[PDB]
Amino acid sequence: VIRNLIRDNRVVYGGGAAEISCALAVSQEADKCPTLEQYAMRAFADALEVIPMALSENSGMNPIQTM
Amino acid sequence: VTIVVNKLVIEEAERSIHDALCVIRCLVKKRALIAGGGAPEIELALRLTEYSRTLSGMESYCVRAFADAMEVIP
Repeated sequence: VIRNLIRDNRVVYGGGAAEISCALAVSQEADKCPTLEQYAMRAFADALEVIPMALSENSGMNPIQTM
Repeated sequence: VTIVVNKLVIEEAERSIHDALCVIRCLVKKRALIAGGGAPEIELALRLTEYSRTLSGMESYCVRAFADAMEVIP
């Protein structure tokens, strides 16, 4: 954590905030790829949600509603 | 009003006139037309996925499945 901040002080908000924001960008950009890789890009969005959806599950909350 | 017009060729003609009346009845109740060949099913699948991003709760996962289901027709 210290070595990473020394190599680059730039950081992203944790607690699942980064994964949920990237999933929106990946979903919108999937519309611009007219090819069979489009279904994989949407799958990348849903796969990104599993990290934050797993945190709420381990804490004892409704995953999808909190997601 | 009555419409006077092989035994099989006349039967399909009655179906041809009934199906036309059904389509003509559709334009009456709904004065509009839409493209075929899976055109609305893609727009319905595309724009509903946009709404699911704005909603919250379980509706996003449910409305998204409603959108992906329309893609089976085309």
